[PDB]
Amino acid sequence: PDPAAHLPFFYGSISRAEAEEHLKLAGMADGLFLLRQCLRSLGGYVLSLVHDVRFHHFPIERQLNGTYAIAGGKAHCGPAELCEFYSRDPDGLPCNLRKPCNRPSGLEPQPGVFDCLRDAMVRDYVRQTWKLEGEALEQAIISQAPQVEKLIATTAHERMPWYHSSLTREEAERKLYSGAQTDGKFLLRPRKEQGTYALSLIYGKTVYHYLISQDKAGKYCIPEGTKFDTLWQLVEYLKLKADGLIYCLKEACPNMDTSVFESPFSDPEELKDKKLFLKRDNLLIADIELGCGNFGSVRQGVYRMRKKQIDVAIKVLKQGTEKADTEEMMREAQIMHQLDNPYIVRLIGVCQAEALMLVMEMAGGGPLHKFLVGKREEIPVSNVAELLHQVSMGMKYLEEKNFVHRNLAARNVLLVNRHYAKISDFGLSKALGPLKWYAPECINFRKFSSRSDVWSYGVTMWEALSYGQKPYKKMKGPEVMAFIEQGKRMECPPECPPELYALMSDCWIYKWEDRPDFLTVEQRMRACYYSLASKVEGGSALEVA
Ligand SMILES: Nc1ncnc2c1ncn2[C@@H]1O[C@H](COP(=O)(O)OP(=O)(O)NP(=O)(O)O)[C@@H](O)[C@H]1O
Ligand SMILES: [Mg+2]
Repeated sequence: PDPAAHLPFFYGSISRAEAEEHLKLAGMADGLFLLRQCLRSLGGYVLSLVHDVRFHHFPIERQLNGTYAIAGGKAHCGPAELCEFYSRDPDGLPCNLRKPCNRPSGLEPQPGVFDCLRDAMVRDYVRQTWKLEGEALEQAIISQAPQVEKLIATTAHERMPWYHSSLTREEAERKLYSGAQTDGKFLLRPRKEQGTYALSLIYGKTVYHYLISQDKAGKYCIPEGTKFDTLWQLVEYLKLKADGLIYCLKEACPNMDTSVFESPFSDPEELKDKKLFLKRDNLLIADIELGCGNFGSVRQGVYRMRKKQIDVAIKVLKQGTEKADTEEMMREAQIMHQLDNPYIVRLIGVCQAEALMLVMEMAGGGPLHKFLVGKREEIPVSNVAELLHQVSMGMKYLEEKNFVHRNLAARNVLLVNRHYAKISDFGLSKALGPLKWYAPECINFRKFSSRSDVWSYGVTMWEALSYGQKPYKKMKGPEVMAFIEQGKRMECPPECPPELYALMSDCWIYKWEDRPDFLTVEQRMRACYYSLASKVEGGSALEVA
């Protein structure tokens, strides 16, 4: 949601009185402070502190460049950085921010109109921009909301269908009277004054005009007072709440960073009749490897379908069976054939010809650990957090599908691109028979469960957060087993935020029953991730180009 949602002292959209109340009840001490959302400005806040037993409310606007600042004060990249700053320097206020009035018990910020407005746009943005639906849309959103908002805040209004770049009041008027004179028909036209446009809309068969003024901060204003960062937000806002408007806005009067939804993010089946076994004649295989591992080798190739030719990855040699146990293998495959989720390497089908081949979705970016080695200066942490979050989305999926992985590890997290990771080889592990990814009970009692995987995710997090470093480097066999029992876990990676190491730690509880399940893991990894996805950027083609 809000880039202040993680802040333990942020209360969301509470009133000025509610605010004072929480402070009153906290000790009215000098330095007591809380943060909240400005009911009148989109993306803005209000710093509320106590000094000499009296309340002080400072509004915090969001400049057109993304920083936050109290009028006359310094600019800050975010609520977090702002509060961290004034805590060590009054720089204008009655006194430094000292004891924070953290939210009581288990209360969360009070979601308001801007939070609701924000989701709606993102939602209708992906649905719109990539015609996605169902969980697929839900999966796109949950993971890319951070990136989608940025897009929404940079999309030019000149783009929107309701904007008319060269219209006069008289014309717009006759353009609105020219057709379906329905309540809510509207358009926007820029007025002469720099940063001024007019909202022209129909109500009761009559056209109404509303000046839209732009202030010094650039924020767009409605006669009523509410401010927005762009017209589009203002428009969607008036679409729900119609303050100052004679009627809610309705129908319109018409006239770099690779995201995850390009290429097969969605299942290959978008009109089916898919069988488990494929025809070797529909499969084109190369004799050139993409690497190999414990099981067979991986070769690239293409697969032709009734209407499409897709690119695949063939893991030649699954292993092959010697007895009527080729049925058991086929049992698993049957199940895997069902698993469908963007963050997982889907199984297209199996084919038995010169060998027992496993055909999967193409994920050519390579393993997560190879992609991160030596790139600590290239790939920002927020970017790694994003991948670890995608990794838990597939894991939470696989867990609710009662399908244990058994081999979660970096080597098994495959990248489609910089911001798209897929989990692979989920199942082939249990086909036959450096492996410090297993939980203690996997080695101690042959026990495998989603809880067992949550441990491997813990290890994977480490592998990634420490940019491709081998787990428990100075060890191998039992040395680890021992190391574990003695209550020792791996150290917190350099430049790895506390919340992650905290999550990672909970992932390494010896009693699997105490370890979080992926549902909880995924919630936590998201909150962490979202908050990290604010601090601008670092390295490569990020001129926001
Ligand atoms: N679906 C795929 N698309 C593209 N490359 C793949 C795919 N699956 C595997 N690879 C490549 O093969 C390598 C991984 O080898 P693989 O045979 O999958 O096992 P591994 O991760 O080395 N170990 P393990 O699964 O534990 O036996 C990676 O470096 C990938 O580049
Ligand atoms: Mg693998």
